[PDB]
Amino acid sequence: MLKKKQLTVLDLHPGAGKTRRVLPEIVREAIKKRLRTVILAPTRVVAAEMEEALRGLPVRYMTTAVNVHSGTEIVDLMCHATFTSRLLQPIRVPNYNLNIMDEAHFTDPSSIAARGYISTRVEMGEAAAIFMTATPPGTRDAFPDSNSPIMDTEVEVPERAWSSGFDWVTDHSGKTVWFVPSVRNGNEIAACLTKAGKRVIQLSRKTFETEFQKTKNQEWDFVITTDISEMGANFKADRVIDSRRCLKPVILDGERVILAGPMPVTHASAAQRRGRIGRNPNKPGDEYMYGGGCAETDEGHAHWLEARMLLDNIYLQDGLIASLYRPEADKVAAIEGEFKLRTEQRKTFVELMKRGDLPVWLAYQVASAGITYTDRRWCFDGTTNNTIMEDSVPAEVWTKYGEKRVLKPRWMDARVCSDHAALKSFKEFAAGKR
Repeated sequence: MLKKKQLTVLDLHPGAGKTRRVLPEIVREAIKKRLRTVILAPTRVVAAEMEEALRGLPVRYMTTAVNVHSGTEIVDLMCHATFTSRLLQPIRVPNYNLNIMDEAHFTDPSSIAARGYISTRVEMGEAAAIFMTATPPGTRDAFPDSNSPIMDTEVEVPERAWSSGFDWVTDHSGKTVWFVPSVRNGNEIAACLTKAGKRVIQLSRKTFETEFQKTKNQEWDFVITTDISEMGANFKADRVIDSRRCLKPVILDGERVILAGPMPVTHASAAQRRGRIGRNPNKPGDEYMYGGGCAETDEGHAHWLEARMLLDNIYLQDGLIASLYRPEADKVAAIEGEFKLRTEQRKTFVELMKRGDLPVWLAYQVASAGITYTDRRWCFDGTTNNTIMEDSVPAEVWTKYGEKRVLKPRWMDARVCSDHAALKSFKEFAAGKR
């Protein structure tokens, strides 16, 4: 796997050993060959798990998620987004001879970016790489192998509060992980289960790194999660309920981002969701209930456009622009290099994404217009149909000038107000509070 000019797709089925068994073997061999190696974890939660599986091995953990260091480590471990972020900023990133990406199906924009950067360096003959995932880009197998057999059942899955007609959901006495299309949809199902006496934990991107510990430290009957739990999260569960639905961010007319759907999930996503159970070879008969079919709904998905925006602003070599990883490059229509920004605008672009916590597309619109990071006038001077509503009336903030104005961004991205926490953070941004 480790010879240069080589990208390997490690596609063992879920539970097959990739992180606890294969990754330490690869790391020990890379240390022997003095290969300067990066290990890319999708989340800080998986980083901490990797430290457990890599225990003792000389690895520099470039994350505050891991409580360990000598300084004489030639293997680095950092998060997907940390790797891409460091490539975008002045900070120098080593020319790694070996690039290991765990959970390499992760569809976050900075993970697609990182896959494109890494496969380009391999195609240039400069590095080797190993992508680890049960579900490579392109799978159409939503029912891969498991450590023990799974009962698969197609069945109507409620997506709103229900009274009767779904007794199988609440009659269950084990532990269920339930994948929902959105945080808001998860809230409504959570409330319904809680009112039926169930102990519910809710997981989403903004909360995952914090609430996941509750699945270890508390009693629970249901985990209600968005697709963030497709990327390494593991549970001592015996049932998965899969609405088989997701929201799809879509750029309309190059001018706005909407959250289309809910619509079918990909096969990869369905397999990753089912893959949370049937993992214990000593406990056959875990259940997978799925409430819809799969489709290739990553085509047109804004995350691949945003991935091009990131990769267009990472230096490779004179002029050159890294392609996306070939099997996912078709998921977006874009002119390579069309998003490259000059030195100062790239800086604003990065600060908008990092400190500003804005979606990539929105950060790009603001930065390529020449707006400096702290200048929030664009949040108020959009067209009337860009008004953001809070509780059925136009949302309002006090500007940094002390003036109460309606939230009306010049570029509208539905992800900044898709749930309450998202709207709260965007209101503080528009107020100049970060």
